Amino acid sequence: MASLIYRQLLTNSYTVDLSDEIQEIGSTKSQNVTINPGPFAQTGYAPVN
Amino acid sequence: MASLIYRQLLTNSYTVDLSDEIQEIGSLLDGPYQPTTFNPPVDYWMLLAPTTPGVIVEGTNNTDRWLATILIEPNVQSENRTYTIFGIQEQLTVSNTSQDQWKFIDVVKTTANGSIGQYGPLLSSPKLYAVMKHNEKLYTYEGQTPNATTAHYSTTNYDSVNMTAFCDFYIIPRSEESKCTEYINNGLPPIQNTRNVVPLSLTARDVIHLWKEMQYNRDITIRFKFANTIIKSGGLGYKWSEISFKPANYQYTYTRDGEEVTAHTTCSVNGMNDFSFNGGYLPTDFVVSKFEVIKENSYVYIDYWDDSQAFRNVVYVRSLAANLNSVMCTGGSYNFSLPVGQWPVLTGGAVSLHSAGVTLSTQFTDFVSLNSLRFRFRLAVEEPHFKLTRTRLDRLYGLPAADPNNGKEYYEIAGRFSLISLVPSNDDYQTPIANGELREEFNALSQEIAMSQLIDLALLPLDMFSMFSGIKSTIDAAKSMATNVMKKFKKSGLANSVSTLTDSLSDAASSIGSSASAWTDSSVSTQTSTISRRLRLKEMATQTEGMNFDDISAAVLKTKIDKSTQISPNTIPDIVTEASEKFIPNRAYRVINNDDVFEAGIDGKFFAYKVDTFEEIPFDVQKFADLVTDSPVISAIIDFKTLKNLNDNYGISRQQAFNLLRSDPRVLREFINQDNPIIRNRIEQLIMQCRL
Amino acid sequence: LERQLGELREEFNALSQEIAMSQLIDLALLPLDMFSMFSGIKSTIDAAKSMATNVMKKFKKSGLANSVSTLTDSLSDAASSISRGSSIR
Amino acid sequence: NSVTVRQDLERQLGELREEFNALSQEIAMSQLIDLALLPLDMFSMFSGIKSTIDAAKSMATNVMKKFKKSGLANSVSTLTDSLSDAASSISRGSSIR
Amino acid sequence: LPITGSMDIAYALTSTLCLYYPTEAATEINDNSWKDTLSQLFLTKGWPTGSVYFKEYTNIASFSVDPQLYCDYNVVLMKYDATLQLDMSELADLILNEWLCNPMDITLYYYQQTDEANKWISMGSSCTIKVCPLNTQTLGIGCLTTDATTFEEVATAEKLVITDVVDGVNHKLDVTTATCTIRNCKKLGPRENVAVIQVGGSDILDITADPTTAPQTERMMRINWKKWWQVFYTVVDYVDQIIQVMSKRSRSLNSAAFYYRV
Ligand SMILES: [Ca+2]
Ligand SMILES: [Ca+2]
Ligand SMILES: [Ca+2]
Repeated sequence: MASLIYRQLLTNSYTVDLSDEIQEIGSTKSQNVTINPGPFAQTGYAPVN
Repeated sequence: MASLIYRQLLTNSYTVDLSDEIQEIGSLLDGPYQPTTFNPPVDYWMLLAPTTPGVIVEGTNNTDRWLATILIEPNVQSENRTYTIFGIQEQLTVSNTSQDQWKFIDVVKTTANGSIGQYGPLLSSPKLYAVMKHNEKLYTYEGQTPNATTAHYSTTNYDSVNMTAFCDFYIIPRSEESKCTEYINNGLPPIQNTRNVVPLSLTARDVIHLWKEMQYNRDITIRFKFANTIIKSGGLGYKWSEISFKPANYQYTYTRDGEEVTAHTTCSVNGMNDFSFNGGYLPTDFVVSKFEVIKENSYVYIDYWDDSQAFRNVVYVRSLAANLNSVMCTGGSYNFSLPVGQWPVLTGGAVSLHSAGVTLSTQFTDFVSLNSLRFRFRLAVEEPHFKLTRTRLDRLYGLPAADPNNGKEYYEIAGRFSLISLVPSNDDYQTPIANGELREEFNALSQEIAMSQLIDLALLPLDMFSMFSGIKSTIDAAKSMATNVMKKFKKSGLANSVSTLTDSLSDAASSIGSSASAWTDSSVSTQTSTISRRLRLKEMATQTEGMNFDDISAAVLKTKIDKSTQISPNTIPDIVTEASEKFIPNRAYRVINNDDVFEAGIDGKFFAYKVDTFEEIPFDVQKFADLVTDSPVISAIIDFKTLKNLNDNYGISRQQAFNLLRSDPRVLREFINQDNPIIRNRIEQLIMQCRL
Repeated sequence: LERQLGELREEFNALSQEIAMSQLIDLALLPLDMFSMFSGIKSTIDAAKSMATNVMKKFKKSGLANSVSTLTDSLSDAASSISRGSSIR
Repeated sequence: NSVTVRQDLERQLGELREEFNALSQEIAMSQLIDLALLPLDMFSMFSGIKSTIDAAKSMATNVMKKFKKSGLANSVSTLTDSLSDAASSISRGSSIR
Repeated sequence: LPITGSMDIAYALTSTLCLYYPTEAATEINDNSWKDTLSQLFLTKGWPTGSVYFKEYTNIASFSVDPQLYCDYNVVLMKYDATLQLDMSELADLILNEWLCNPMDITLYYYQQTDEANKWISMGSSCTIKVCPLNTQTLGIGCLTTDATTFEEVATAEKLVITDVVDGVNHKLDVTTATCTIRNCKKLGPRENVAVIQVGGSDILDITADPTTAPQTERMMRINWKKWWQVFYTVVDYVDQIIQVMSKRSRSLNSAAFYYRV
């Protein structure tokens, strides 16, 4: 019955460790983000002495 | 009720696939290594990450072939470039058609005084090369990434070939050829997974790594710094190629409440974002390929060690936590060496480091390996913005890799850490200041368990939390125990039998008894024994009444696990699986049908009797099969022989007989407390049958 | 990628004939669970993924899940709405 | 591209509890009994919560993480350990009546 | 435990008093034997010789540095200055009430205030407290956690401070620990041992940080004055009333300290 929520929240707590492992390993292996350039070219002045 | 643990372990095993996927992602590279000359050990891939244009490596058999590797930046026309190869300067004509991939070319000389040849084109964006010398052939990679294959060359005396090398290196055994290919064709993993972190020469000879709790709380000051790889590209010098964070290391000393603590730390950042400023395509336009900046999505890891009792008592940790302060990392200004015109400058960019946990690690040095603690800090960008003068990248946020130290010798993070390490103390004193048989012991424990309290425990349901919440382990061990037990439970014999039963039922859905069911697939002895061996799975299927043999087994398993002092976390999964598959091999099951009882055991003993008078009746195998197919099956905790003995020597009431036949925990405990020798003997035999 | 699903629908609708009623009732009695349902699948071809999670990802979005959520929300609102009193048909 | 946006301060827990208790007025007995009979599970309990919060970083996982450390979890652990010790023929204490 | 009485039944020399006074009082009195004179007058009132102990403090701010009240009954003659209302209120809140204090290590941890009864009490030669509130992710709100110059200043070279920040939010503190110590103190209730006599202006002591309450307890007295001799004669002549206003400490036990008892 409605107490099933408490009983399940106790029983299934072992998944907290899986979540923590996911978090730590994901932090360790977060790949580099690519800042994609916009459509517009970044052309500027020429090197002028 | 206590049998629920087996059902839950078998049901929730699907999460073992998630855990295994995470562990596979976890799957270490040995390196990097300083540029030096050495003999490559056989069966090992050598991966090479170059940093500056030139000859990456030069190795020769000194008998018939002299090989070398050359790296050329892209966007170069056909030019004659000079290189010091094999200690001999030579000029070669080469061109770089590609515009955004570095060209690796192997150089071959079949004779000492011959003419050089170029082969094995490689267009790599991650700038990684690979080599092997095994199977009487030399392996080198070829083909534009990610389509990079392995090319084989024949150079005699393969096991006695020496290389002279000039960049960062990694060693990856043959079996990890797939990992080597993936790394070369897609780039190195984040640096935190490297063994040496920093080059640390090639001295890879170092070694890596009742119980009483000891606290070693301390105050620490983590002093660290950043390092850069500014790799200018070719041409007139108007364009660069890479400004990247590399791991840095720092040794310092500070006072820690009286003791001069000399410490060593290494800082490495992960998750940076690769900005770029492509100024165009002219030979004299300011073009930049990859400048990496750390922002909210990037972490920074600092491994810290010191020559203290606290840090030599870190082998086994039961609790670890830190509450370090937050620090500010501001960026310096990096003036580009533009040949002509105003000099662009990468000035500004601040971030804030705040603690986000701490875990054990292993730093390395040129002579020894350290058992360090890894502090992971989340980032937070702050008001100082970083600009790229003489361009249009203004008002950007984050800390670039130009000059993260901003001229400062070090960044300091002061705080406290608290750890509880376990030390193996066998006496009330002598606290150390540093850091078949199991089955027989488990069986021996069976002789010191109280039966009434065991029945109480068996009535208690043991869920995932209850079963493993009372066993205390190390920080690394306690994290993954349900996963470990399930990993083997889902492969045990009991799981296989459950799967086979389900498959048989499914196949039948599309004959000992009247009807042909997968449940009922001396002749009578053999048939009843087979049926009972299958009925053992009725308990798992949850189609029983009263107590269960596996309820008793689960209770005994929990009691013995709590008692034992010689059970390791890596041993618990095997013990649990063995208990589930072996405890109480001889099981008997009864079915009651309108004043008639049919009881059958796995050992081929079958009885049929009347509920009221317990008088034997000729067993009817067909009726027994028909009833046991669907009607609930009661575990015969008190078998027919014991029931008849108890009735003869004691006046069982009608309610008592009814409850005993139905396996009533209440009546069973009632008789145990009354100290009935017959029932106590029966329960003792059941317990003692729980062997390994 | 629903063409494969449609062919599967046609395949499944043809297996209704090949069913035994008594054995079907036995299977219905047997409590299929997260392990039993997917354990004995035909072959588990190379590197079978987390099939249970793959199934649940769409199961928790199916219409049945929405109906369960709607029922729970309705019961919660009914328990919450003393004030409405008689504002439910 | 901007300075980190500081998450808003949540609430004072004392006043949060006060408001939560005050909500007991808006409860109907019969409907509450129906809701109690309905077995709330990991799905039903959290399905209709927080509307449609984007991240929803496993709210069930957060609840479980903070729940297994609660006093109720400790009491369950102590009961299980006591039952195991009793079943293991624990040496009964002098005043363990 | 329960204490049962009766509402019809007719139920039908061993204590010490300490008078704390400012230096200027003695300076104006200018009689080397004035303490002995007051002792003899207290004796006339019924206080055996040696039962009254006279303590001299130089200023309210100086006396506020760890006030040391060591008699069975304490009376503090506090002079009034219109520029020291908050200082007088802080001293009265410190002594007239009982605080359960624990040490605070600002340089390591962050701190918050649990409820309305909890505050931070800082004492020393010079307390210059600056605070920075933090959010759930440990980032400063209106301040940078690393740059202490941006912190918000709640005290300035104070001998005594009773700081009250918003409850339930972590704070980072930059209190000058060299010349000051700050403690996390929870107010338990009233310290009946001590009474304050404000010898000066208006009644201004707000011993409750709550802005809606400025209760005037029976132990907070006020007298207009022009001669310290007259003030002391008043205290001696109405000692009975002052003692009747006060009561013996009910605090079960705290850190050991020196006392002047019989
Ligand atoms: Ca400010
Ligand atoms: Ca003050
Ligand atoms: Ca407050």
